[PDB]
Amino acid sequence: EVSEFAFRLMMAAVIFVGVGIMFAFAGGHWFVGLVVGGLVAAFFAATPNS
Amino acid sequence: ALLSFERKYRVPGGTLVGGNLFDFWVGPFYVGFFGVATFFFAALGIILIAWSAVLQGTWNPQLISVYPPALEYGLGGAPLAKGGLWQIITICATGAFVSWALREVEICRKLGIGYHIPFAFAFAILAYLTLVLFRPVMMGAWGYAFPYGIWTHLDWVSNTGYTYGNFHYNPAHMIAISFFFTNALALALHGALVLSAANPEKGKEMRTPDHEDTFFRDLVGYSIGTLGIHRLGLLLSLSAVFFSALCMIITGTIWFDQWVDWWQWWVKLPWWANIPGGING
Amino acid sequence: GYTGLTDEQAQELHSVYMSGLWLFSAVAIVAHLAVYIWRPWF
Amino acid sequence: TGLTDEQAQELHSVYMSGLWLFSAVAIVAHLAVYIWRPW
Amino acid sequence: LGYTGLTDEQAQELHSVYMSGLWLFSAVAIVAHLAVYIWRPWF
Amino acid sequence: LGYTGLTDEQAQELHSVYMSGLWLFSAVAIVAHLAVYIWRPWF
Amino acid sequence: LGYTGLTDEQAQELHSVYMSGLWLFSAVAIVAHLAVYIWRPWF
Amino acid sequence: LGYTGLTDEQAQELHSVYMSGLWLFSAVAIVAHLAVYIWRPWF
Amino acid sequence: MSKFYKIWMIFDPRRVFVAQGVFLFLLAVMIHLILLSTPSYNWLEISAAKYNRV
Amino acid sequence: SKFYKIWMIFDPRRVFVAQGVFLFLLAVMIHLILLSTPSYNWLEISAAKYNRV
Amino acid sequence: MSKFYKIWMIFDPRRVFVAQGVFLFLLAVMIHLILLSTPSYNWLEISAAKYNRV
Amino acid sequence: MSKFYKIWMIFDPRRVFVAQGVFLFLLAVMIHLILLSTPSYNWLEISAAKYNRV
Amino acid sequence: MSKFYKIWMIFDPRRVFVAQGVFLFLLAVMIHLILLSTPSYNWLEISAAKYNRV
Amino acid sequence: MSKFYKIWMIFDPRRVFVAQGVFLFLLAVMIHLILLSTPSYNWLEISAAKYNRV
Amino acid sequence: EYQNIFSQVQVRGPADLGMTEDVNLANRSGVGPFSTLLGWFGNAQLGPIYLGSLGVLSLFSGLMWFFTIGIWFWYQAGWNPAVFLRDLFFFSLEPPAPEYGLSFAAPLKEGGLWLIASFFMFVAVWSWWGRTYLRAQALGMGKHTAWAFLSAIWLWMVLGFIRPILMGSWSEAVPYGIFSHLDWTNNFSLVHGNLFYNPFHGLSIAFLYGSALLFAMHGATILAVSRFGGERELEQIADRGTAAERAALFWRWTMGFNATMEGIHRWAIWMAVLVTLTGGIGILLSGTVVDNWYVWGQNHGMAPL
Ligand SMILES: CCCCCCCCCCCCCCCCCC(=O)OC[C@H](COP(=O)([O-])OCC(O)COP(=O)([O-])OC[C@@H](COC(=O)CCCCCCCCCCCCCCCCC)OC(=O)CCCCCCCCCCCCCCCCC)OC(=O)CCCCCCCCCCCCCCCCC
Ligand code: BCL
Ligand SMILES: COC(C)(C)C/C=C/C(C)=C/C=C/C(C)=C/C=C/C(C)=C/C=C/C=C(C)/C=C/C=C(/C)CC/C=C(\C)CCC=C(C)C
Ligand SMILES: COC(C)(C)C/C=C/C(C)=C/C=C/C(C)=C/C=C/C(C)=C/C=C/C=C(C)/C=C/C=C(\C)CC/C=C(\C)CCC=C(C)C
Ligand SMILES: COC(C)(C)C/C=C/C(C)=C/C=C/C(C)=C/C=C/C(C)=C/C=C/C=C(C)/C=C/C=C(\C)CC/C=C(\C)CCC=C(C)C
Ligand SMILES: COC(C)(C)C/C=C/C(C)=C/C=C/C(C)=C/C=C/C(C)=C/C=C/C=C(C)/C=C/C=C(\C)CC/C=C(\C)CCC=C(C)C
Ligand SMILES: COC(C)(C)C/C=C/C(C)=C/C=C/C(C)=C/C=C/C(C)=C/C=C\C=C(C)\C=C\C=C(/C)CC/C=C(\C)CCC=C(C)C
Ligand SMILES: COC(C)(C)C\C=C/C(C)=C/C=C/C(C)=C/C=C/C(C)=C/C=C/C=C(C)/C=C/C=C(\C)CC/C=C(\C)CCC=C(C)C
Ligand SMILES: [Fe+2]
Repeated sequence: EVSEFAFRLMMAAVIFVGVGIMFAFAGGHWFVGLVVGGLVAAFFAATPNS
Repeated sequence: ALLSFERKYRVPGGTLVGGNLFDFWVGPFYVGFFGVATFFFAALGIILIAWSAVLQGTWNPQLISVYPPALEYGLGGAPLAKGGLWQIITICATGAFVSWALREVEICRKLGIGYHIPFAFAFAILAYLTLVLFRPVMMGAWGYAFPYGIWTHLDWVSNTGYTYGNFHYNPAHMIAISFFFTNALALALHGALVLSAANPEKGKEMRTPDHEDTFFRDLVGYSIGTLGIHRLGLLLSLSAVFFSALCMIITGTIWFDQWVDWWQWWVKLPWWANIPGGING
Repeated sequence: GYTGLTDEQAQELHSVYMSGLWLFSAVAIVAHLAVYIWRPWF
Repeated sequence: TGLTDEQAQELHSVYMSGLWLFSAVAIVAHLAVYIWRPW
Repeated sequence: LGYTGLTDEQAQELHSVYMSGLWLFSAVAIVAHLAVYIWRPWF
Repeated sequence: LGYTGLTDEQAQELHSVYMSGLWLFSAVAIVAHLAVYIWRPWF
Repeated sequence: LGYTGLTDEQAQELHSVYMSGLWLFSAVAIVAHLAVYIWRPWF
Repeated sequence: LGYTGLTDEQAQELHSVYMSGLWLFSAVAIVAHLAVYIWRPWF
Repeated sequence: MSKFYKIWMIFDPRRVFVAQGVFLFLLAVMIHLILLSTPSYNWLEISAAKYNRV
Repeated sequence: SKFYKIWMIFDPRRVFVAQGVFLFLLAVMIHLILLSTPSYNWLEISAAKYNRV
Repeated sequence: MSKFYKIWMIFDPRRVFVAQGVFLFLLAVMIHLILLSTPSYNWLEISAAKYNRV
Repeated sequence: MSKFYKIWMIFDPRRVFVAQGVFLFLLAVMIHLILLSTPSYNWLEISAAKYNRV
Repeated sequence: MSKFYKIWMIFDPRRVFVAQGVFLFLLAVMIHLILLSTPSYNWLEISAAKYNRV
Repeated sequence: MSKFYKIWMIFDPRRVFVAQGVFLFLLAVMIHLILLSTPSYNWLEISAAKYNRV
Repeated sequence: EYQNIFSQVQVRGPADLGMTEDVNLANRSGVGPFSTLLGWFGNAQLGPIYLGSLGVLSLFSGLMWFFTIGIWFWYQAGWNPAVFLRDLFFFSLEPPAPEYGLSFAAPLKEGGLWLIASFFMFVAVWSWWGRTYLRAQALGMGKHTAWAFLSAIWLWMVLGFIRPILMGSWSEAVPYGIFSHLDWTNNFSLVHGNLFYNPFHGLSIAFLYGSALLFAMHGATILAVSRFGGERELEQIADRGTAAERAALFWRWTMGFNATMEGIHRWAIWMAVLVTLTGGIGILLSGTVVDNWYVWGQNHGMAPL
């Protein structure tokens, strides 16, 4: 079995990559994508659902 | 031979390969299967270093150097006196390190402790393999590795760094240096604190962990604790080595220019790229 | 139910949530209509 | 295992209903796009 | 329900005053946008 | 209800004095902006 | 209400002394600005 | 107050000694500034 | 949507509402940034061009 | 053809969250690919149609 | 309005008010910085051009 | 309206006062620096130019 | 106004006085440094030029 | 002067005296270093110039 | 499977105010907030912090140093927040030019303000050292922290105060910048030949790698034997348990020799003070005694020649 923390980390990583590509396209720069994706991923991963 | 408490811990078990075979001690050392392997590889490497010194024509231990094959050989074999000995010694060094780690695992499971020490050692083995195997293999030749000499591998460090201008503009390099400096600071503070509690002013009783907690709470306003400080030391050391390995693996494979030029992406951000002031304007 | 929240509570919460979603969608629809009048994208 | 067979039946049924609704909207969208610009 | 502890009347009164504040803030924003649009329109 | 804990009659008086301070601060700000606009307008 | 343990009278006297100090400081600052403006006006 | 425990008389005497020290220090500072200004004015 | 409140008895409404608000704001900001990137729909440049504000 | 036992094996919340994230990310990447191509970039071809540029 | 008052049964007012204040301020700052970054609508530079401040 | 005072039963007044003071000072300093960095509204430079200080 | 004295029943006067002293000193030092960095209002260089000290 | 003595009913005189000593010494050293930094008012260099020391 | 890297359950009780050996309790503050993240890794409690006279001195001087450097950076940015953020890591306070030597006559824009900031920093660091000594003394402990900090101070003093005086110029000192002091170290190595061939540089690097090696080893060992309560080392010194015995036997069966629960800390403190001490010596030797370290190595059997 996998832990709830482990699931949060997997989904945080995929959300980080997704939102990063998303806002690197939206903004002109990859740094915008990195910042927005990392903030969203940190917020998602810091709040386990159990 | 034995420590005053050692006898009850020497019991027949915990091996990985073999059984009662190789399950004995030689003096203080434990010599299992991987003890034999480690000894063989280490002795072979040391004799080959001495024979390379014979070939090179020097007996000064600070001038002995074993050079990797030239770039014209690529990732193939080389003549023994022209890079083959370096390759053999590299194989021996890798074998010695991996057998040392496996021997440590055997000792860990004979004593009933966790395997934190072999894991930590494996981090260093991976840094060595990054410098000697992974980066040369990606870069295409064994000649991008470093030579086995006391002052010539420092020449390798200098030349490799100055290929990319000033090397401490590499970002992962900056992270690794910060971790190394922080680790040395933490080690000094930790050793000093434990000693000061165990060795108080003359004629005083030993201090307690409460006194240590109070000392750092008085000093900086926070105490991380004993478990906390040991976790911090392990992670600081491992993160330093991990980020050094990263900064080297990205150096000749993804990056090719001066790193000070890499730092221009922040300056050329569109919303302040052209504001006329400061240093870059 | 993982949350333990009962059927009637779920029905009432869903009704209010649907009303809010409809209000949001109505505002978005009128915004799109105004922008399409201003500058069609088709 | 926290769910029972009845609960699994009901959850799967509602989920398939929603999935078919989503697929219907996707069908009409794809048809509109194909009419607008065939590929 | 028992997530926060506010009863029905408290939630209703809190929402009423919150909506008063929201409408005041929105009205100030509307006046600001009207002034800016008179000064230099974006449409 | 008072989560931090203040009677409604304590809250009313605290808000009255807070409004007094806010209005004084904002009036000083209006005078400063009027002076700057007369000296050097930005519209 | 009195989060600091000061009553109304202690607070009133404290504020009187603080007001006196503030007005003294402000008078000195005003005179300094008047002297500098006569010496070199910035408007 | 209870903040420090000094009485009114102790505080008054302490302030008298402190003010004597301050006025001595300020007198020396004024004499030094007068000397420097006669020697090399900065205005 | 014959019976969709089952997701409300499965999911805790506070967490769902937080995630939904964050997601909606991000989606709106993204679409706005995409429109601002394209010169055809950059309404600030459109307004500047049609009023000769250079 | 039962297929309902996936709710037995996995927690339904994990299944819902994973599939929602995947579906949204996939749709967004498809839209980005469409915008990247000179054709099907509906904003650019809308500009060309109405002579916006 | 209709039934929205019940959102406060769910969300704690302190958390909501703090997050709302931070969000509104950051949104206002972002819109202002976007307007300053365009050569048009940069109210400081266009007033300088209008009154010939340079 | 007329019942905003209840905000003080939601927020601790001293925390709000500290945050408000810090916020106001930082905002004021940021605006003053923005006006100093602009060649216009740099009051020191325009006063120097008007009075021929250089 | 007349009712401000009640700020002292919220804030500890000792902490307020220490923060206020630090704030005032840092503000004054910053303003003096800003004036010194400016070619004009550098009173030392102004006196050097007026009296031909260099 | 008027009633400022009550400050000593609020503050521990030890802390006040230590803070004054530290502040006054640091400020005096800073001003002296600033004066040495200016080519004028550097009493050593101008005494050297006026007596032809160098 | 639990590796004891992160806590899996976290418990909170009343805050611990600390010991009262002879500390002046009026100079302490209250306890701060608890933090759950720090609780995951270590202790959750923040504070109370001691702040006495030496603390006021250190805070004032360090605040003035930080403020002086920051105001200079703001001047370089042109008082522009955007330029300040953009060219942060590029601003620097430079020391006086080489023409001024050790004199204090350099202008404020050239090197005087660097001198002011350096005075503030000197006072701050020496008062902080005094604070560490006095905080150790108040609780009755030994002063090991003070002497290790003195080693670090020795390297800092050589870099910023002692070597510029021996070289006779303030321009030899380090600038206050992020990239600027990095460029300073690179130029220092280039001007003095090759700092790789400074032998005390080599010793300092040996002891830095040794600190990393030793304290990975020691953290891993304590985590490995913490199933026996090994992290409570102060009582493993007083009452040796199976944890200390197993640690000693691991390292004795591995590398032939071991330590105690206290001797390992002696090893640790010395391994770190040695990196900083040898570094100070090697920097003091550069330029004053050896102007070209590669030629020194050639003359001393370290380079092929
Ligand atoms: C011929 C040449 C070769 C020379 C040597 C050759 C001789 C043969 C070999 C000798 C080697 C012996 C090594 C063993 C020492 C271990 C002793 C020990 O650890 O425990 C005992 C003892 C305390 O043991 P304890 O059981 O824990 O006590 C508990 C107490 O109850 C309660 O605690 P406490 O309050 O009593 O104090 C606890 C502390 C106490 O120990 C101390 O008190 C140390 C005092 C500070 C170091 C002295 C330098 C400070 C400057 C002088 C001004 C102060 C002097 C007066 C000190 C006050 C003492 C009352 O104990 C410690 O463990 C601290 C360990 C870390 C000390 C690191 C100090 C580095 C400072 C950096 C100075 C840099 C400036 C100059 C650099 C060099 C210049 C080129 O500690 C010491 O004695 C420390 C000795 C300090 C050595 C100083 C370093 C020498 C550096 C030379 C480098 C090589 C030169 C190459 C360059 C040449 C250039 C030309
Ligand atoms: C091109 C660059 C040059 C070079 C140039 C230099 C120079 C120049 C120096 C070093 C120094 C060192 N170098 Mg070298 N170095 C090179 C290559 C290397 C390599 C490598 C693998 O290539 C390595 C591992 C090293 C490693 C080392 C370290 C062992 C050593 C620094 C110790 C330390 O902790 O300093 C950092 C610690 C300090 C400076 C001490 C600070 C203590 C004070 C008290 C702190 C005050 C903080 C202030 C108050 C903070 C406020 C903070 C807030 C409170 C948060 N160098 C090449 C050849 N290196 C130093 C040394 O000693 O050399 C002999 C040195 O000066
Ligand atoms: C590059 O790609 C581009 C950007 C061009 C296009 C790609 C696009 C995509 C992938 C767009 C996705 C759009 C989506 C997926 C939109 C879905 C939007 C949603 C999910 C909207 C729901 C809005 C619902 C809202 C505001 C609900 C408001 C509800 C409000 C009060 C009700 C609160 C609930 C309550 C009150 C009851 C109280 C409690 C009890 C116990 C009764
Ligand atoms: C880059 O963007 C630029 C810079 C271009 C522009 C962007 C700008 C923004 C986003 C600006 C933000 C403007 C805002 C939103 C400003 C906030 C203004 C406010 C709301 C200020 C509050 C003023 C209130 C003040 C000073 C309060 C005075 C209050 C008092 C003294 C209160 C007294 C309280 C008391 C005494 C204790 C009494 C206790 C009892 C029990 C009676
Ligand atoms: C870059 O931006 C630039 C620098 C260009 C411009 C930006 C500028 C700003 C943002 C300037 C802000 C200026 C401000 C915000 C100034 C506030 C100044 C104040 C608030 C001054 C207070 C003066 C009050 C003073 C000295 C206190 C007098 C207090 C007293 C003696 C204390 C007595 C009180 C007592 C003793 C205790 C009584 C005890 C009993 C028992 C009754
Ligand atoms: C870039 O910035 C530059 C440097 C250019 C300009 C910036 C400038 C500023 C911001 C300057 C501000 C300077 C200030 C703020 C000066 C304040 C000076 C003061 C207020 C000094 C007070 C000195 C008081 C002194 C010496 C008195 C100490 C008194 C004593 C020992 C008297 C003893 C009192 C006693 C003993 C109590 C015993 C009695 C009993 C009953 C126990
Ligand atoms: C908005 O932001 C504000 C303005 C509020 C503050 C932000 C500020 C910034 C951006 C601060 C920048 C801090 C930095 C970037 C500091 C760099 C510190 C570094 C990295 C120093 C690096 C090496 C420094 C070394 C070795 C210094 C050695 C210094 C010495 C021993 C002190 C020597 C003392 C002596 C020279 C001069 C003797 C003269 C007298 C009168 C004793
Ligand atoms: C270029 O375009 C970019 C890329 C920048 C982005 C484009 C667009 C977007 C995405 C814009 C976002 C617009 C939004 C979504 C704005 C949100 C606006 C809101 C939601 C404003 C709410 C204003 C409400 C306000 C001020 C209410 C404050 C309420 C109060 C005073 C009343 C509270 C008083 C009380 C509660 C006491 C409670 C009673 C008791 C008994 C405890
Ligand atoms: Fe330890």
